[PDB]
Amino acid sequence: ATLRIGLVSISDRYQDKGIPALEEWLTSALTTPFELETRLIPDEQAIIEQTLCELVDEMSCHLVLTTGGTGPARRDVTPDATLAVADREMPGFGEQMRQISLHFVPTAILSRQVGVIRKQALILNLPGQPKSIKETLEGVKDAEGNVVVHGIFASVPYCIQLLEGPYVETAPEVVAAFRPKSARR
Amino acid sequence: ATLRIGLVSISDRYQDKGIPALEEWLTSALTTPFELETRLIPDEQAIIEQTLCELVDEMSCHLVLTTGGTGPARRDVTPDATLAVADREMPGFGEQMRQISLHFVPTAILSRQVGVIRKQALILNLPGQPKSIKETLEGVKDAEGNVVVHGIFASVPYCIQLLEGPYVETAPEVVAAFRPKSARR
Amino acid sequence: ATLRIGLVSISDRYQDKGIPALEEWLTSALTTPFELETRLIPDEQAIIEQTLCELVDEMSCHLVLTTGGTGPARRDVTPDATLAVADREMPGFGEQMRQISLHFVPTAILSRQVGVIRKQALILNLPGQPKSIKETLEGVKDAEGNVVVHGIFASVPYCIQLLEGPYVETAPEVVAAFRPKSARR
Repeated sequence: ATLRIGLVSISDRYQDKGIPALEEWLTSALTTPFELETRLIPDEQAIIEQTLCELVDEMSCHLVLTTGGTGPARRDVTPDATLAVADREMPGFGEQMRQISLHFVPTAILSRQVGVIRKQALILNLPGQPKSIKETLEGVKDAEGNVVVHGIFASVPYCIQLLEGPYVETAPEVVAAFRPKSARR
Repeated sequence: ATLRIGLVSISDRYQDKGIPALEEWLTSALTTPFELETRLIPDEQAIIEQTLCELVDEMSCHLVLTTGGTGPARRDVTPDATLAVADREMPGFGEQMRQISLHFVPTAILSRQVGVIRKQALILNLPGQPKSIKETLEGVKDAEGNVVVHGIFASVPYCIQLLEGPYVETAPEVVAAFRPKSARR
Repeated sequence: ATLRIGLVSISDRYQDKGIPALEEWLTSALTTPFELETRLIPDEQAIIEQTLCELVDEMSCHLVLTTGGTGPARRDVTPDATLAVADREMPGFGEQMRQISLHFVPTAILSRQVGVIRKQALILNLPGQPKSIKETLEGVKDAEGNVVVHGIFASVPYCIQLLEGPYVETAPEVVAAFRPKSARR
């Protein structure tokens, strides 16, 4: 089936390089069909919450990716809005996004990004910078092209499948989609 | 003294390889005496909560290890039941169990396992697969037998001691029990 | 401007090597001016909460560092007091303090240390032992002096700046203060 993905750029910071960066990476990473629902909003908690609820409840998105507003400054409230609309928390996503980003963002531990589930959709908070967005998703390789640290998207296809969503496949040259034998078609 | 351990297999998934796998590993790892209280239950939150409370409060277990029901799927509610009966959270156990399992489970970050304390007992959530159960507890070694990443059980004996429980010792060939000079007998 | 730092030793454990160890390290690490507000208190939750509130609200501290009372034992309640006075949690600080300390404290995962924000101040919980206090802050190097794992203080100057505090600089021979081009003066 077609995967429906919501993309939210919290433009609190123009070149909203946020949406375009996600569109570019996803188009390169996915081999199965998908459709996008894009939104550009300010860093105001109530508006972010409404936007996430609109995309999951009304637009029936299977996956929602946000960019921006995840730092320590008082204005940054994307993770707060994300936890507020969640039905269940996925601690490993925030933890590992920070371990992955320790490789390309010296102050990565200052981020408060989370991954949560609302209904049957997965919502992940990503950085605002395009380079950081792609490195978090795809991970880190060496000069030869070998994977040193797997990206966060390597576990996304299987998570969507466990949430009873569409069967998602990726281009291994970009990112390999992990899946146990008891889940491969 | 004898260590009392509760083993809970949330058979929501037969071969309940869960209880047997824990019995096998513990018997090999511990050099001090222990007794087991085993339970096989469905993946229903209220039943898991009652079982954990029965084992800690009524059976006076010092340590409780659970297997199964820790994924993102809505049915999986072991971590939810565990947090519900907790008096205090131990964040490092869930975090490090996921770092350890990143070595043998490609999608390890999808787990929501926790470690908590209820009264004076420690409760840890483990995977459902026998191989993953043992690797989390014992950690990872190289072909030579050298420890690359210490297992989660390396810190369990000292934690029980700090919780005023029995003095627990392990077979170093399986797993070494860490303890500061100010705690060694 | 001058950075105001509160130092709290939860002497629940004399040689309160806690305050002195922080005074020694900070004096060596900082190249910009600072002033200290020191306190030595027992491991009693209400007293720790009052002390943190006194230092942030009344003494206008930009940064507060605590030492001691972060283990699993029931008496240890520094992290509980810290979360109780917080306006916002910084998950990456607790997570990374535990990853850093995995190098010098075998049972590092037993710690429940957190990093939080109250008003515009950052509060971080550190170990009780002087050696562990300094290694957490400065990180780990090799025999040659190369940084293998960056200390937690490498991200503190930038965090204070994002919280609208004074411009803090450090001696790179001790610890380098990370900062993006869009923040360097």
